[PDB]
Amino acid sequence: EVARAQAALAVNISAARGLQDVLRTNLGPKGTMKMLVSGAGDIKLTKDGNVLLHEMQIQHPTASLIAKVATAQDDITGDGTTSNVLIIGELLKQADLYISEGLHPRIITEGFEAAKEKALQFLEEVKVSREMDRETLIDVARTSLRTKVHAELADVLTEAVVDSILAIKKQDEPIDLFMIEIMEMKHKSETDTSLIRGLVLDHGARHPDMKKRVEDAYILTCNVSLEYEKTEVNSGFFYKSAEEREKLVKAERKFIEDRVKKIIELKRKVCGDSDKGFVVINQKGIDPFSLDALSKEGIVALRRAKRRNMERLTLACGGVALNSFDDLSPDCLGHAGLVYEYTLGEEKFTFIEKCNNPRSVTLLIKGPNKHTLTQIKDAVRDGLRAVKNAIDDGCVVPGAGAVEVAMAEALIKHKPSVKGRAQLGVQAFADALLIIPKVLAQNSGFDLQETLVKIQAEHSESGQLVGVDLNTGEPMVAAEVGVWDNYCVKKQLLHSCTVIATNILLVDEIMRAG
Amino acid sequence: RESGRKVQSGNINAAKTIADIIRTCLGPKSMMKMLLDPMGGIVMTNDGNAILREIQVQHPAAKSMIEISRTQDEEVGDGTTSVIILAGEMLSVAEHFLEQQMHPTVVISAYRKALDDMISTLKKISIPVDISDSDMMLNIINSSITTKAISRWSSLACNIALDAVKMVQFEENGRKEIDIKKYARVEKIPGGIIEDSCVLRGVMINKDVTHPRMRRYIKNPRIVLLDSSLEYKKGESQTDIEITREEDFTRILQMEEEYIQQLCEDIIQLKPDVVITEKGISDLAQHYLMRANITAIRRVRKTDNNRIARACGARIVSRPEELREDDVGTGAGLLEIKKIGDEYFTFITDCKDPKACTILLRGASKEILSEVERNLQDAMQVCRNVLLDPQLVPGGGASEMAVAHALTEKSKAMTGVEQWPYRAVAQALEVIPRTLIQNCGASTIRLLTSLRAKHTQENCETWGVNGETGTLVDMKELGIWEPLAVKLQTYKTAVETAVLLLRIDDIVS
Amino acid sequence: MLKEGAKHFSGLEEAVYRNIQACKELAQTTRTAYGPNGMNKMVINHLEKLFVTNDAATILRELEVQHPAAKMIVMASHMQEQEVGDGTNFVLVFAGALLELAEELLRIGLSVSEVIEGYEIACRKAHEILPNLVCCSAKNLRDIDEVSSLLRTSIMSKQYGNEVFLAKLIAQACVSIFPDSGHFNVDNIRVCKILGSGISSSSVLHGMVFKKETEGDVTSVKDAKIAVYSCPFDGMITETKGTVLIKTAEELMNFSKGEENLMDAQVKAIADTGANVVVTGGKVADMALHYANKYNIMLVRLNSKWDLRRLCKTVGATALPRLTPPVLEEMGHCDSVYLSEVGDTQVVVFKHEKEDGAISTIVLRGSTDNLMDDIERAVDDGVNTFKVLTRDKRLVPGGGATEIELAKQITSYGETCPGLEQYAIKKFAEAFEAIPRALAENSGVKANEVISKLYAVHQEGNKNVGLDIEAEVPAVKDMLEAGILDTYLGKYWAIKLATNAAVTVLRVDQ
Amino acid sequence: VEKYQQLQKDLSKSMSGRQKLEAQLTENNIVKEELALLDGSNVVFKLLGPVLVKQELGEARATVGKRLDYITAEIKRYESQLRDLERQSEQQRETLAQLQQE
Repeated sequence: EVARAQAALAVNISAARGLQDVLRTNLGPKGTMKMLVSGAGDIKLTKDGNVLLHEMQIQHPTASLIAKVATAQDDITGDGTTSNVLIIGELLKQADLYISEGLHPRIITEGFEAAKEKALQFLEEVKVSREMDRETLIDVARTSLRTKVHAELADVLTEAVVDSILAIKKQDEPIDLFMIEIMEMKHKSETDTSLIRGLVLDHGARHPDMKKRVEDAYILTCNVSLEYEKTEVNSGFFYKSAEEREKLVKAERKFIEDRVKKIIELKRKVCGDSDKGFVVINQKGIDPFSLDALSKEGIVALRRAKRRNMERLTLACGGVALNSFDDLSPDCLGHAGLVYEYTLGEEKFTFIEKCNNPRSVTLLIKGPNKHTLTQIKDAVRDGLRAVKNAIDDGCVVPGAGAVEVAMAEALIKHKPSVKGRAQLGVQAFADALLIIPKVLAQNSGFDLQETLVKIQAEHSESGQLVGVDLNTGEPMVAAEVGVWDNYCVKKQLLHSCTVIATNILLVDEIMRAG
Repeated sequence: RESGRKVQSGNINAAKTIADIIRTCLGPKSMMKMLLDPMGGIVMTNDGNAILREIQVQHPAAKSMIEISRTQDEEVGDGTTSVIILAGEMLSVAEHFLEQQMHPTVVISAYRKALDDMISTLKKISIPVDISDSDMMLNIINSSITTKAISRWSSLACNIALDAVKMVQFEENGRKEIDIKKYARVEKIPGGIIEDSCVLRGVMINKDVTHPRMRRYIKNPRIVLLDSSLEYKKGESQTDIEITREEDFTRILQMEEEYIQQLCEDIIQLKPDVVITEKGISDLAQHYLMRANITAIRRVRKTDNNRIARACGARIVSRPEELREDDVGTGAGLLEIKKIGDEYFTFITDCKDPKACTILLRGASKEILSEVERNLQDAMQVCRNVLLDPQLVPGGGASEMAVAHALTEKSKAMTGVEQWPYRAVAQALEVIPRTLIQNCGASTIRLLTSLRAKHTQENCETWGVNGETGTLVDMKELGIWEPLAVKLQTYKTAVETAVLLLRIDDIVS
Repeated sequence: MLKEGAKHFSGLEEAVYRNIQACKELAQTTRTAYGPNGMNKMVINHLEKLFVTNDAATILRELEVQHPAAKMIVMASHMQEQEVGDGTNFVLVFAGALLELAEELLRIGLSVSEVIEGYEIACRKAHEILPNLVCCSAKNLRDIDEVSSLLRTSIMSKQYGNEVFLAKLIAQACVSIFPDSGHFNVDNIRVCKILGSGISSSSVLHGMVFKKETEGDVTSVKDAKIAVYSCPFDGMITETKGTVLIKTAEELMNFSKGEENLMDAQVKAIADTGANVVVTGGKVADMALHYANKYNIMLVRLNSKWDLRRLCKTVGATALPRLTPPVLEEMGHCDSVYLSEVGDTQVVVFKHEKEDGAISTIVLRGSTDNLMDDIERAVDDGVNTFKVLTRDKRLVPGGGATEIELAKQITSYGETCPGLEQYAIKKFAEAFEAIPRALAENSGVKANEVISKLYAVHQEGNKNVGLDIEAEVPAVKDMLEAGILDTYLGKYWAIKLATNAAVTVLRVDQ
Repeated sequence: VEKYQQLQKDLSKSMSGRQKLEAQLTENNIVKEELALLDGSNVVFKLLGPVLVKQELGEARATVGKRLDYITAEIKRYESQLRDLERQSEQQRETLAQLQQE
């Protein structure tokens, strides 16, 4: 069968509320985390709109539809995902209210478009430039993490947040594709996020007394085997006949023993001095007497690293992907102003740091070693994704729904279309705006309206952006509050808001097909 | 087995319920359709065709609609979404009256008595467009390519379709086949950008060219099509026993060689350098072409050679034993194998045959290439439509309410039984107003009146409603245009189907 | 939810009600499980193997729940029993009654973030007076009576009766030799029980007890280097296949003949490797024995991993199956390697002892291991509370007697601070009486009887109860002045960890 | 594994001269010819044993008819051991393949 006429709509918009509902506080300092033992069945913990989407198994088609378009804006924002979900249903109801009143959804969709642009047009009006400084970096990083985690954990991380982004402005890079190298430490304590302007490896391998403190860092990061498979292989796995698998292994340890001697002069060519520290990093294992005799050379050596690490160390340390243990150039082999193999818990974590490139930069979170440790991780990365937008645009604006009322004050009063047919969609459009501040505040405190009129009146007074104080549920000017949206996010949202809320408003049917 | 008034009503239901949802998806203003699957597959489309695929049909009328849907899709690929909206109406209108007024037959003949009055009205409302003015084509094209809502780099490359298709317009059959699209053979270029995407003459040969097989750049020397019939003859015209032992290797493979060397000469005699030989090549046929240092390009496909037979526009050799430069390598010709982005691209150009031109498609990626080509595909189809009939017609209900009157005027005139089928068929024309009044979201019944009021004097000549403007409008003031080609086609198409399903009362296992 | 999609475990009832269910539902048995108790709670495995624990974990880790919060909060109880010791039952039992308060604040309709902070500032307000409620500390590990008291409340709040005798035993376990200066061996001293004798005969041995049977002539020296091997003699039966199975059927037979020469050369190599004790997780056999009698090495006939791993750990050894003559990467860490008969049973006794790095292996004895296993549970309470790593542990009165100290104040401080906040602060300090009530109702008397007296006695640190007759009527036992105290640390984590999850779990609508 | 190759020699064993037959089989048609082609013009001999046996047409006529039939007969003896050896080595293939992989 099929669902046509209104039925192609209701089920979609009816699904778009409880969806919108549960995460109504996933957001802002009022935001509340959710778990899943349900969707993927595991023990899971998450706060974000798009992120809690995918984790569930969502059999309602619309629930999967926003996840796509939200992910687009989710990428750069990392917050407002949960937000954009909320205004769309807030929009869908009014349009539904029109079709409930009765009306044509496409002329209603037609009613969004001027209003959207008018709001977009208003969005550059309301975008106020706070250029990039740690304050704007703080207040956006926290308001993102105040959204994503505790304002406590926000300001706990807001240091670590601005930590890496200082060197990405050294990169002059409006985005962070590195310094986003994050290490998650085994500890009891969540809150500890350690800035390392180099990388961290969990390695330093299997051997101590390698001079795990390396002041002159010369890094060979290699995939060469100082250790390797003992497993039976002929074609690469167990062969039908047994014996031909055997002839391979007797060249392994000999190859490894030889490369030890190759590192000797590779220590002597490069350094000749144990006082000049040399670092090997193997992507594979390393036999003990390798590291042991490599410890004899004044070399620390790290078996079994990762591709990012190799490259990040190739980057941060000015290091290498170089493949050999034979005598190589020290200038090739990268450098860090300091290197140490650090131990918290069981594993010895090499802190490599003051690296030639302060490019891939460790923010090292300690933690309970849980989904909680997984939880505290994902947010700060998005806390950046907030402030990168702040780094992106010059315009950083008061958050907590400060922009929303002024638009409804801007838009509706004079008809932005000067035309009711669109004003229909406009009146629908400018109601979507208000939910997030008024739903969070009323969740966090005093209501939508009696709070609205306070945010309204002060907007109606000033037109200045008075946001919400979510510490109460009452309005304040979100400039001073520090909760600060950028122009980017709010720019991006109407795009992700409208275009998805339109084409689905114009579904003329839905059918199980094949 | 399914039979009878059921299938009769079933001829209604299927084509009806098909056409029903789809008019909302018609028009530049269009109301999209959602799909879901028990598989979970979700589809948001204004595209009937794409819909017409993933949907299921448990009735062969619903199945044969897909057939006649692909008919217009075989033809163009647009208006298919439109054609279904016509007959689905018709059977849903005339039949239940007129089949309970008892006949398959009356409206059948009246379907023709419908088909002509359109053509009649078409000779008025459709007014000629010239291919000399690009915009005069391109405004239809700009309207046709914005149908799929990419005006960006499609439009400027639609000039290339406005050129390539128009410049592969050729082959008068004496009733003049020339109006056409297909002879335009798209180029695929990694790298470049639709900006620098521009026609070269004949057919630009991408397909078999990942690398030069034909020199590098050839200007005068003739690009030459050798077509089968290059296999040896060990006898005069015959073939005797082949190589077996010592001197047969000599004698026989020599017997093979002379006949081909004899075939070879006639190629070299017309001065080639590159020679493209499709299948049916001898290594004997190449090596004397190698003895003349004239590259013989072997075992390459037919359309590609027909592209090349359209690229220098030479023919394909029908008597490879007696060869002419008039046969292959005509004119001066050109052959140019160019790396643009990744791939070497053979350009066989300076075409004889009336020009010929193919769309150079250069995207940065193949995506930014493809987005253009898909809307380009509208132009090159509308180009051939402008080539077919170069009479631009006012869009919207301009043709609809026009023919409706003229049909009901033909009802007033003929005053027979088929007057009622007219008033049944003339009722089908109002779809576009209803479709557009839907897609604008206005009130039809006033605009129905107002368009009859537009016909009451203007005859709805250029005046339909355009839901995209939302109002009843001259389509000259909106510049909305289509060739009489595309109109009658789509018009006639479902009329045939309106006959078709109405013919069918019976299914038997 | 409302839709085809959204697989969700929480929200509405689930969030409001059903979370609080498994909150109070699991908080049920911990009401009986912390504070002086004998409470018999009979837990059998998927083996359906009879046991009774007075510590929540063996109940908790036993259980299975689809509630992640209830499945989470145990990790705080873990984090308790990880960082700390008895008081692990306290973790769960506290929050559950505290959590109901929030849902009744939701019966009031109070906002989450508003109830969230009320527990928290009050917690740091509880953590404010918590050091103010430090009464004594644990003066000397060297003082048995300091450690007995340390072990007393430990064992008590699991098992009240066996308390002091064990508390005198494992205090005289002289784990004091570990200064608690930042070194104490928890596992290297671990109990090895003796099935048989008495649980009063249960004592402490110093040096590693291994109840497993000595084989071979006992170690040629003491400090004997220790060959710890998974199967050095399993027999000469093949160790050699990737799946440890047959390749062709003729291999198992050759292991009978050259067994001698192997079990000669092998334990000869054990005599050659310097190990005068080779530890065989595989079977002892006569030829090994006979040759280990010629070579006078003590075979350790069969091994648990707990044997092996500890020997892999404490000796620095690596347990490996052997057929060929083996070698020592292992050697000893142990400076005295004994066969002693303790519990009257032959007991392999390894010994090396240091202020840091000693092995003092408590030898429990008793008629039933289902005794000592829960005894060890009750015993490990103090083994934990040994490790605080402040020797002077800033003891606050144990047994929840110093609760009402906080309870009165924070809730009086409750109205001090205002608003929807103040209730959660007031609610925060109302969850104290739970454990005493829970305990006093293990002795069968309500809180209000008891607690209004704890309200009447006001500022003591002294009064609390829950297994006794003084538990019943008077609401006066000294869970301070009678020798029951508890370190700031545990009592910190008692409040701290019971603070954490209760708030954090409140967020989830899924 | 030897199990793959084990019975294939015993197989091709019975196949070996069976193939040789099938040329003789073809030439048994030819000796039927060359017996029918010999009316006695030049002597006809079954060569059997290191002794040359003086022979006749009718002595070799049934014979070459018997030979051709018999030269079809060593076909079936292999056809016996054909599906003996190829089939059991078909089971053996998986037997010690995984065990040696194991």
